[PDB]
Amino acid sequence: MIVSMIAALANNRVIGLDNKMPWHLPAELQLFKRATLGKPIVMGRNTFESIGRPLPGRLNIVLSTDYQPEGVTVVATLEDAVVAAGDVEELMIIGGATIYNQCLAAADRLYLTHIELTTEGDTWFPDYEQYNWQEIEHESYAADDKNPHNYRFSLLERV
Repeated sequence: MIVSMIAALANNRVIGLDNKMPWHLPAELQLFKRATLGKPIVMGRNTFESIGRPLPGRLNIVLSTDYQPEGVTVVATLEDAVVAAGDVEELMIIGGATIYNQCLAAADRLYLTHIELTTEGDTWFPDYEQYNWQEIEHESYAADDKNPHNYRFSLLERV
């Protein structure tokens, strides 16, 4: 099975400020939807509670005993996530920061929406530049009426 991580990042890896993403870019959710639909998604407790429900069309897996949200798979490790996902090609790690940090070393792919934006931050996507990657693909998007920034989607594969 391929282990992938998916995130939206400003310049220099910023992903959070004061416990939220500090930008408007509704397009990221479209890209997120396309990249994740029909796949297992793996997320931290905080991330699941932020979303406030399991996402339809995906196997929702939460990393975390008594924690028993209705109809959601809970596991304690990434390896456990892989076992619970079964015989599929790819598992999608959707955050948050702690999960990203812990799983980077096991990631085959990164699905990154680079938002062209310099922002204050207190939380970063892990420094993946410490490893070697090829870009399988990219898509560049112009800012528009709803998305005030330019952004580029990139799929990196580990080498």
